[PDB]
Amino acid sequence: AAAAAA
Amino acid sequence: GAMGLKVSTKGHYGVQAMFDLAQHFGEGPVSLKSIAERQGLSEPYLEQLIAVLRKAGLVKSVRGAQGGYILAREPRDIKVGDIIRVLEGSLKFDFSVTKSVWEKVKKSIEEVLDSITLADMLKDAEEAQMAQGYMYY
Amino acid sequence: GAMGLKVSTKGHYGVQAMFDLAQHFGEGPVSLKSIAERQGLSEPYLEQLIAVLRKAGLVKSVRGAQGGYILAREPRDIKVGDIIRVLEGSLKFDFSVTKSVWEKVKKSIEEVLDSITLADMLKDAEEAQMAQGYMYYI
Ligand code: NA
Ligand code: NA
Repeated sequence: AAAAAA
Repeated sequence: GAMGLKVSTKGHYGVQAMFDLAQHFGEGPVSLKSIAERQGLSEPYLEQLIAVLRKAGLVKSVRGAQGGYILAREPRDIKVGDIIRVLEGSLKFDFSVTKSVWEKVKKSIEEVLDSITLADMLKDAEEAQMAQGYMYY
Repeated sequence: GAMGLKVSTKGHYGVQAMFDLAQHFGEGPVSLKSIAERQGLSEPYLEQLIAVLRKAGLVKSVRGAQGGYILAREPRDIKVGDIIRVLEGSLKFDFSVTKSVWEKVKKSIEEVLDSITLADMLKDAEEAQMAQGYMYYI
């Protein structure tokens, strides 16, 4: 859950 | 994970559905139900997905009898990045070096996804899910 | 973003706070309030962040007059990826080529974030926000 796409 | 990247439902299902269509491109149209069944996807979600992909010109509907859906371009002309781009949608200046780091992350993702086409995925799929005489491993 | 990458508040604030500490490393300890003020961060959120970074050995507390917080390693020995790693937490096999694509995305992100240290960010900060005589812009 630190970075998501898109 | 390590960096804790999470992929959205829409990216994952969007690419899964487009790849399933790639796997059936030569054989012709398939039904949405068949895609949902093979890929373990919810039909209502898939129908909404497909509608956008159709508007974008990535998939087309065919009347037929055993009609259904097919890719609207050849797999070699569809980058994974193309699919993702379709689905996605007082004052003062102070430069943020932290933001520049994320811009670099974004760039590298864009580069990976633009470097892979549905045709590349078809080739990889063949190679990785094969069976052969053990002496050839 | 065209690819729709979203950065979590924890990643963004984690790196911002660590970078602020890097910017003050030579001068010594700074207060959490000062970090929150410079970076536009909520103090309660920052308090909780710093607690984890402290347990991880990335930052340390000092008891001085100018007490407060400092990096616990030199900026050249802290990769952005290290900070992100700290903050982050009937059967059958069927290979998914789609998942393999995401694995490639993950690997490339890991490569970028491991390639940048807080010292690199300090260098970039100096180059990008500087001022000079106009004839020197090439
Ligand atoms: Na779009
Ligand atoms: Na962690």
